[PDB]
Order: sequence, then structure tokens, then C-alpha cells
Amino acid sequence: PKPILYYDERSPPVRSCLMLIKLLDIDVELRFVNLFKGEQFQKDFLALNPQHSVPTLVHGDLVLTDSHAILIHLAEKFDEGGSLWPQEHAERMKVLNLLLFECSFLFRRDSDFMSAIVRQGFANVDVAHHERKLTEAYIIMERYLENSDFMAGPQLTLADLSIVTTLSTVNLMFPLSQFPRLRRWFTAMQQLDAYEANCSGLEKLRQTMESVGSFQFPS
Amino acid sequence: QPKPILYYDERSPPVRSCLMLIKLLDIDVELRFVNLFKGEQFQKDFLALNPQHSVPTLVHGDLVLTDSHAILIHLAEKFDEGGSLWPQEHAERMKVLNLLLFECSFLFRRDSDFMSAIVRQGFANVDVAHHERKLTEAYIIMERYLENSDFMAGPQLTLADLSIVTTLSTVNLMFPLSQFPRLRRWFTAMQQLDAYEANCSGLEKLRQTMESVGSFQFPSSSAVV
Ligand SMILES: CC1(C)CC(=O)CC(=O)C1
Ligand SMILES: CC1(C)CC(=O)CC(=O)C1
Repeated sequence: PKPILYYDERSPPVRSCLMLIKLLDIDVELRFVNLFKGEQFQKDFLALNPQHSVPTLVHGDLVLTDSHAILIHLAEKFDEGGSLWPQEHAERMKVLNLLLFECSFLFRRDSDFMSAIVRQGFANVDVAHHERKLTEAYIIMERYLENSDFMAGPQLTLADLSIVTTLSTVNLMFPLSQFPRLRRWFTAMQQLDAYEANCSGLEKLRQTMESVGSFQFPS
Repeated sequence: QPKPILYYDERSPPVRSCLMLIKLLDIDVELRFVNLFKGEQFQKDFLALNPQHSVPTLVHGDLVLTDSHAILIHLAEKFDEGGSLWPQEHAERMKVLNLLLFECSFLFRRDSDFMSAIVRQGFANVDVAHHERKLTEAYIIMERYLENSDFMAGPQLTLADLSIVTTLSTVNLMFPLSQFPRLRRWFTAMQQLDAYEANCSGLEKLRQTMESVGSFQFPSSSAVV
């Protein structure tokens, strides 16, 4: 059977999966789970995925509850021979390492910041604190890109798909003005046909956050 | 080929996960200590190697891995080539990968949040009830996984069990497993593995350090032993 993707396109990791699906022409059944209504806590979804996490992919009996597993699974199933998930071991480990940086560092700090706006309203958020946290991710990422067209090397990989969606999300608030490599890379990512899958959800997130947080992002 | 170099502090559970795999596979590695409580992960030379200032960090030739789950997979592919720890069949491997990411994003994150709070605030000043809820939720999720197979990712031992057991033993210093029969049975089974010996020393050192810097005593009845 085809994969089923439980999604809310406002979430960056969801958009990373949407980008890969568009890049690889994968036929997937989308099922919307409204994160801002807490539908990930519905009894049937909790039974499927007690982590109540989105995206979730059901492919046959396989239930993937993390976007980085979904990206790797879809690349191995639908992009054999591709560069997104390289065949060479060292290159693949570099991509894997960056996917985990996105999980544990970039996305974690983005989600901490954006979740704080939702729960408390933008006025109750220590913006300077989250600016420091997320600028540190910018700094690390700028150094990753030294003499490297893409995040993990000279070729587009899953690391770029995973990072670009979250970067575009953090960038709603914190500009890339001071990071020339990051800006150049982000601009290049925006020229890929597959990046169009990021656009709708990013704008929906901007509108939702500005409403629930009672503010405007800078812009 | 150059021998792998592991930057480590055995008090960290993800470090102990790598130590367990290194012992299980008899991997010859060079160990370089980075004292997390002295702040040696912020030394200029280590920051230049890993700006995430985290252990474990592995250097193997020109490859620099800065996440324990990449280290586990890398070492499995180089030194357990064709083995079952990192399964050969695709779906089985994805299940392991999925649980490694649960450990990264959910279990270890909540463990580190709780332990970091103790270090920064002192135990008496930590919202323990808040973290008990956060970490009991991880117990619940792991119990759900174990209700459908003996090991975390299937019928046999995988990297997922190595990654999770170290952090589980750490959380369980504080929060008992009385209400989680599957997770107790699994934890007891992991404790019988010869490779589990690589978890014991760093877990005890962590208990000693936490109780001193946090100025408390873990509830002695919590730890499954
Ligand atoms: C809908 C969201 C709040 C989900 C997250 O966890 C972080 C983010 O950037 C968008
Ligand atoms: C030394 C530590 C505090 C490192 C962590 O991040 C979490 C943990 O359990 C032990």
C-alpha cells in the first residue's frame, strides 16, 4: 500500500517530508492532524503513536514517528541510487549527523521558541534568550557551510531538506542578515522546484503564530 | 585505517551507550575525556572540533560525528558489518532508527532537562513534579513499545536498546518503574548482558556527582538493581 502521512504543514519537519515527497514524485495519502487544536492527542492517534508527534508515516505495518526516519525511509524506498541519502558510508554518516543536529539542536530551539509564543503570547516570551539560542544554531550552520555548497557536502542531501524548513521558520523572526553563507544557501534552496512545498505551510504558520501570539513578525 | 577516537564523559548516558557498543563489539578506540561538569566541552580546541559542545563525539579519520546515534550507527556499520544490531532488512532497520530518534528527541531530552535543572538550581529548587510528569510520559511510551515485542525495536537486541537503556537507567535513579512491568522486565534483561557492565561505572559516578552538585540523595528505592 502507499504511505500515509499524518501532517500539519505549519510544522517545519512536516514540510521537510512534503519537500521530499514532491522532489521524488511519491504518491502519498495525506491525513491532516491539527496541531493547534491538539488533535495529535486524539485517542486513535495516540494509539497509533503515543509520542503524539507529527509528521507520522504509516507504510504498511511500518509506523515512523520522526521526520528524520521518514526522510531516510522514503529516500531508501523511492530514491535508490540518489544523492539525497548517499551510498558512500562517510558521506551518509555526515548527512545522518546533520539530521540529528536538526533534531536535537535547530528544531529543538525553534520549537522551544515558537511553543513559548503559543503558550504565553509573544509579550510573555524572553525573546533575547531564544535569540541567543537560535543565533548559536545560525553560527554553527554558517561554519558547516564553509567551502561547501550544501549542508553535508557538494550535493543536495536529506540534511538540506530537513534544515531548510526549520531555517525558514526561525527566519520568520530572526534575520539571516549577518550570515552570508547561510543566506546564500537559503537563497539557493529557494530555487529548487521542490522548495515550493515549503511555501504554503510557512505562510500558514506565520498567520497562525501572529494570531495566537498577538504580534507581527519583523518585516 | 586510523583508529576511532571517542571524546567522552561516562556520566552521560549517550556516552555509556557508545561504551556498551564498543564493549559488545570489542572495538579498539582511543578514549579522550571531556569533563562536562568542569566545562571542558567549552575548551577552545573542543569547540573547534564540535561547536555543539557535546559528548559523545567521535573522530574516525576525517569523519567527525557529534551525536551518539550517528556514532552507534557508524560503529555498527564499520564493526558489526552484516550484523543484527543495525538490522539488514529495511523495515527492521527503520524501526531501530525510529526508536533512536525517540531517544534523542524525547527520552534523552527530558532526562537532560531534568538533570540540568538540578545542576543549575539545586535539587530542592527544581520543579520535580513537572519533570516527573515529563519523564513518566516517556516510561508510558516505552511500555507501549514493549507491549508489542520483547526488545524495543523487535524480537532481538538492537542499537535501539543500547541507546535507550543507558538513559532509562539514569532516569530511574529518580523515578521508579513499579508501574511499568514490561519496562522492568526489559531493563532486568538488559542488566544481564555482559555489555551492560559498561553502563554501571558511569551511572554510579553520575549518581555521586548529581547528589553532590545538587545537594540531595536520590530515592534509594527507585533504582532497579
Ligand atoms: C507548529 C509549530 C509550533 C510546531 C513546532 O514544534 C515548532 C514550529 O516551528 C511550528
Ligand atoms: C551528565 C548529564 C547531566 C548529561 C546530560 O545531558 C543528561 C544526563 O543524564 C547526565
